[PDB]
Amino acid sequence: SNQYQLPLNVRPYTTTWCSQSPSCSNLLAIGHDTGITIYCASEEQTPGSTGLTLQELFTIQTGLPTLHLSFSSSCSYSEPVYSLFLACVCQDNTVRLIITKNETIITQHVLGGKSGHHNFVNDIDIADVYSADNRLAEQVIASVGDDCTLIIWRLTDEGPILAGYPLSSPGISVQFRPSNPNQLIVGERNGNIRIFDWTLPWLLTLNTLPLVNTCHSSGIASSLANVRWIGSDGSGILAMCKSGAWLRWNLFGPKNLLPNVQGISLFPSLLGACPHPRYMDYFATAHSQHGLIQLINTYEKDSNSIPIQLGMPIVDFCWHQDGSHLAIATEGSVLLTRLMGFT
Amino acid sequence: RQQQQQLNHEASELLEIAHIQDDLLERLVADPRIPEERKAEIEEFLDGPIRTLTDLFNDYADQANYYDLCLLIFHAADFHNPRTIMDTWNNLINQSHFEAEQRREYWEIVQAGGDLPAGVIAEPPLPYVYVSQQIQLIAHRTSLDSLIFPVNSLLPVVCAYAINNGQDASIGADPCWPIQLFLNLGVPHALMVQVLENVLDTQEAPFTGRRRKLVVQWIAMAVDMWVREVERRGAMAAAVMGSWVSELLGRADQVLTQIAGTGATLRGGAASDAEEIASLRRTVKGLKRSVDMLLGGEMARMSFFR
Amino acid sequence: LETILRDVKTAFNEASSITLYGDEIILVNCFQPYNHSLYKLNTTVENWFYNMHSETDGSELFKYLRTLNGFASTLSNDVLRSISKKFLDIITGELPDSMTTVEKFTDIFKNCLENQFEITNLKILFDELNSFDIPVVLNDLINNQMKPGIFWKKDFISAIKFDGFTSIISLESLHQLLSIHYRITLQVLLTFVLFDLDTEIFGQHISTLLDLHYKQFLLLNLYRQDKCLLAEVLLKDSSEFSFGVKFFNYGQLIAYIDSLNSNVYNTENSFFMTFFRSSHKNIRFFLENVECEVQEFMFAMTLFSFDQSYEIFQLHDIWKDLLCTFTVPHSAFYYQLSLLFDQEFALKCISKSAEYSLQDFKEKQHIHYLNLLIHFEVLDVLRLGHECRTNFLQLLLQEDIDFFSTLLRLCNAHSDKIVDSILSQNLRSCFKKLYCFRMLNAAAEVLYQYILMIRKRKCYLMVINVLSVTLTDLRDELRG
Amino acid sequence: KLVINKDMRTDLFSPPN
Repeated sequence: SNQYQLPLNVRPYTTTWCSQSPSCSNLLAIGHDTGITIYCASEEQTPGSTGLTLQELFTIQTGLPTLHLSFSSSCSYSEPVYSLFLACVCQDNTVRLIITKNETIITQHVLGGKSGHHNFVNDIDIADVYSADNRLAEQVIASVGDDCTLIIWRLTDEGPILAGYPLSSPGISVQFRPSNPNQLIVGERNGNIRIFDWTLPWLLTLNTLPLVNTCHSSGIASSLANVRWIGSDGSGILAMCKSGAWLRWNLFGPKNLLPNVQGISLFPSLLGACPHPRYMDYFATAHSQHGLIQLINTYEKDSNSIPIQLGMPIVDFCWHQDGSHLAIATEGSVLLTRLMGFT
Repeated sequence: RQQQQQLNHEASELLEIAHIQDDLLERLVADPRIPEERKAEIEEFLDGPIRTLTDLFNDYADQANYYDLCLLIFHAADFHNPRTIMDTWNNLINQSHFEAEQRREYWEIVQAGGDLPAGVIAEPPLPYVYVSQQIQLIAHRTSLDSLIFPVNSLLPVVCAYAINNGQDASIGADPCWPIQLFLNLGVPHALMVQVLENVLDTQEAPFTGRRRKLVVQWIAMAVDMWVREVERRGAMAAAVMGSWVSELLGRADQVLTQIAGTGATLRGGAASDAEEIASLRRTVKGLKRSVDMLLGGEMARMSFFR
Repeated sequence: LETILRDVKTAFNEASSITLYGDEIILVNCFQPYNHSLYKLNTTVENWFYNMHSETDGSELFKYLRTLNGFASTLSNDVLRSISKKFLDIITGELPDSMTTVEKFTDIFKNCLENQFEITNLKILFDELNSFDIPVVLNDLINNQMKPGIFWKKDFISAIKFDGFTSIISLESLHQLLSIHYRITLQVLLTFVLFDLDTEIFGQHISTLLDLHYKQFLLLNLYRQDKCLLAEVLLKDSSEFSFGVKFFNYGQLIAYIDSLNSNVYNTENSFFMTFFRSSHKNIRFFLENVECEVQEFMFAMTLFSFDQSYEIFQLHDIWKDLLCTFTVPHSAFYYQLSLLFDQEFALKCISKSAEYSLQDFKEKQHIHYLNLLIHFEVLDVLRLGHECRTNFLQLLLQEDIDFFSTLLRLCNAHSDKIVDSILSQNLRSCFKKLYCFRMLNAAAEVLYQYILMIRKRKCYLMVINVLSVTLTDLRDELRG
Repeated sequence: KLVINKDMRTDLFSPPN
């Protein structure tokens, strides 16, 4: 493990790799109480133990807390100059898209007030949509909140298009489908899981609550932590409960009648699962409060693998695109740790 | 010298255990709530050779809920277990509070004409006074250097007790009494402010909402004593404080601005503490001024004539 | 725990005997003291609920409900929850009021239902659905079965004393009824999002249903959040029946439960939010939900008990403090918030209010700001401000006295009456001489001379440099 | 050396034998 300190007065809230855009996949953003900081990951000589070190590049000041953070495919590099596009959520309950050239915010769009969410925003994600001619036609941001609303915010050539959709319960996560921006997934706090075609009722709703194996009772309150697609065509869906209970469904052949596989993490997962970018069957989950991280294999290859235990709480974490490195933001730092097995 | 010290050390430890055992035996024999049949049995096993600290704790001190002696036992045993220690502190505080309330009730019955329960010997200290007497007696016996005085955990608990039991101005007590107690006991000023900062940032109940007004008052009182100490130490040497203390007072002013605003829009009518908070703002600004002057150079020029 | 709780409950509930409560009420007494089971005559809807996989015959409404359940039972819990959430979102505005019904239903479908059910069961449902005269069946369900009656008081024997038994039996019965209602309502709404049912024709029903579902959810939530409190607010709702009720037959009981149902579907929300405030987590769903000027302030105080709170409050315009603030009605609100969190929120609000405002109030605000800043410039600002209560300032500067000295030096550098005098007095109250000199920049010279009346050389020297008679005297003294 | 064992003790509030 190598450890890289965040500035002394910087409290991290969120950590994400720029896996969404290959030109910028070595860019790391930390949303904190005064903005979003960008770091670069480089192969040093090091020892080929952790043959990867972190270089802090710069800090984008915003003046208020950043709670969720997503890079877009529009990110680019030039010589040098970084052209960034970031979706995030701020203390004023607004959802924003910030477009920068390095630390300087050259452009900013803000969706808030009554036109925005009418309660706390719980999650956000972003994807670039191109026309048939293949110019940038739209950038699309999806967000979910405690106002029982899902918001699709499309920024198009002739300007913004806003749409709201009602939910049976607070939205706790949302993510567009890989290799198919026409589809996306929305998570409700109550265990409902929506598959949605925004170009169009919405196509499908699964639910983890009634499926709990109950060989070991998952408890009275098993609030849904997370749902994410897996695979590079978005061939699968993985859902994780706060309790640690997880379930996986695949989407291809024949007729289907239950979720394909199911299990339970050793610990609660407040932050939910972070699926491996290269190995579908694998995902990571943290015991954020004691600072341990379990690695789970869906086809039970795993047998309780806990590669990571810190002596401190974990605020957030995410896989580097290479699949062997992990970046983890803790309350005062970010660690890059390399698991030798995944190399 | 090595052979002397090793014997003086063995005699010091055994004497510490023996005094605990003597305090136990005396208290158990005198306890009204102990049956006579058991007392004779206690006197047989404790009025002889010195017993291990395990036995004294399990078979006697824990069975009779003598939590003060439990804490002395955790000290003599170098007992590394913060959670049990704090559980014992919580039991000792609550036990003492209930005993003080009981004695004040018996008193009020005498001053009103009633009759006490049979076999009850007839202005006893308020509960927070008897509680802090218990903390002092232990502190002098263990010297504050013990692991039974983790100020980071014990000061918030005592402050919690004061709030959740109204040991404040309503009954005529000094609202800062928990801070006075630990300062006089000799807790260093920097450590107090350091803890109080953590109380204010994490907002753990009951230190929440508008009761953080009281947390700010404790910080004001602690920093004030710290300033007076630095000024005194400067005059002393004629014949540490960082910017974090200044930042802490700025955040404290923001908390007060937030509490006053919330107080002005409460359902049922505005809050009555408007001027009380305005006063605290002035005190906090005055302290930030003093601390800012010390930090800014006046601390390196304390031994110089003005 | 799950298992032991279930077993302990089961044990406790072992049956022992029958008691005919009242005239005709079937009561069973259990092995464990304080544990009884009442057996309650089902209403029509309850009979439908409890006999889906049975009723050979049944009315049209029953068959309709059975087919709806036939489809909805194939969906999973997570899906159903996400759908329920979305239906809440329509009321809360999280699904904007700007959208058409068709658009919200499309949102719901894509996000929740697409790919989440077997198309075969959809076909089964559509077919079965085509046999029914939907407007009529829905009419009978909404306006007869589910929406209860207007009462001209139909003798719910008023209890003179609190009756804990009838209290818990009533609350549990209400909970069963509303749970059943909830499941039905959700299944129907579901059918409204899946099929092209004229959003105008059924506009009334849809909005009634979304209104009813919502209320159902709320109640059920409160039920599992705090039963005692729910009972308390639900019985202090009815005035003449504040203490409770007595029922001696099944008709009186059913009628009372229905009565409470009416209360729920129709002054309640306010009484209950009030009693509550005087269940933290639920009221978030239900301040995002149940709130959608008054609702704004509620959202504020609830979200405070911090960014969201402050923002909402500012945009718009413990209990005792709140009452005081209401009586005053910005300054008061911020002061109260600051006091209550006394932290970041507090300090921020206080600072903002103080700024927006700029003898008692002024002094308090100033002191607070200064303290907060010294804990986290401010000094000089406040000073110049007040200058443009002198003893107060003397005390503030008393607290100030290294950081203070640095600030003073900064102010003097920037410059290069009352304030000056106060400062001189405080300084006069090595270090001392230096501070005095720095501030006065004659006073310096006087102080140095007085102190003098290595050290000698340094003083004489400093004096000579500052002056550049006195010099000659100093030189002569140093030479002597 | 201290070892807490709440399991098997002797009832301090009951006579012997």
